[PDB]
Amino acid sequence: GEPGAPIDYDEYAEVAQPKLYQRGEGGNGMEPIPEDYLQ
Amino acid sequence: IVEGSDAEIGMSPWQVMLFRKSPQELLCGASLISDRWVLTAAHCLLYPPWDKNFTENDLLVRIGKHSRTRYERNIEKISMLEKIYIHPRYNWRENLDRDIALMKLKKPVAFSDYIHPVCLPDRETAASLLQAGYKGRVTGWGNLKETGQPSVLQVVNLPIVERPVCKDSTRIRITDNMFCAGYKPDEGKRGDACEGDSGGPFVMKSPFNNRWYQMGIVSWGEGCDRDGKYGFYTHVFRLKKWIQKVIDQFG
Amino acid sequence: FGSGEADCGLRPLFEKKSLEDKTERELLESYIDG
Ligand SMILES: *[C@@H]1O[C@H](CO)[C@@H](O)[C@H](O)[C@H]1NC(C)=O
Ligand code: NA
Repeated sequence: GEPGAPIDYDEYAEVAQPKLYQRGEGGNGMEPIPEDYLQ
Repeated sequence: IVEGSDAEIGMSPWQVMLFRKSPQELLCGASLISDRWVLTAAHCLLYPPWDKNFTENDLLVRIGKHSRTRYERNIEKISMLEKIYIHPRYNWRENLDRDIALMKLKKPVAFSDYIHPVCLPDRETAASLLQAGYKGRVTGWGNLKETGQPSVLQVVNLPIVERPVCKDSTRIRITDNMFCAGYKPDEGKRGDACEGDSGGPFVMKSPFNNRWYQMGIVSWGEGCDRDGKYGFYTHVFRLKKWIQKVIDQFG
Repeated sequence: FGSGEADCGLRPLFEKKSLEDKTERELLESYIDG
């Protein structure tokens, strides 16, 4: 029941790894969209 | 999404697919917050460790989608980017602090039964909902497991985790601009976001006004669906002041 | 632009029709610090 996130505004060796593909998986099986959009 | 299920039609009308023009690829999840403003993670457009740096002309946004792969004509719509706004204090070097970016579309998107924006939380709504144990909803087309890819959009409900538990779960420095979510081993159930889901929305339904608010952005994790590890989400509400400075200046 | 657009968070195929999705009950029923 504790606040998992503070309720204020951001008045302004180990690296986090984003949940982002790295080995080209985002192109698997993708059906080509109309060429008019590709410009 | 690990341990999710198939989304229902129109269950997530704010889900956007950030899409690479050439090669045609899925880049990231994203969320629709207005007629021409899409929220995503900053590392989807700028991640130097992997030499990622996309400009507005490289990318498109596909709104209203369900299938990951099929071009869904007459239902999905595809918009172009006018400008990208990455948080000025986004730090990719250590812990993806302020992992957030905005994309303004060239032309306002037409809403439908499958294209609809999500709300951003006010101080009152955020305070009552961002509490450990309360469950939000994560959506994406990413990996179904860490150790392959769904045919349609995936949804999983995950609980907010206490900050002390998030801090102790990893050696990486946690900041106040992120929270973590997922089940503990004692809780039995499973679920997580995974690579390909980042930039997508963590949303919560308000018991006050029946609206959906986006509380988080899929940012990072250590593997997917690991006992004692949790996925980390950009804390949208802490950054909401910046989000508004961009939509009021350049709106 | 505070919380967003006037119609935000209300889905055409659910809230605008008074229909629930299949798992949204699980979300509401977690709103209990127990
Ligand atoms: C990303 O690319 C743009 C070119 O449009 C460049 O001006 C900018 O400095 C780059 N940012 C990096 C490499 O961090
Ligand atoms: Na886990």
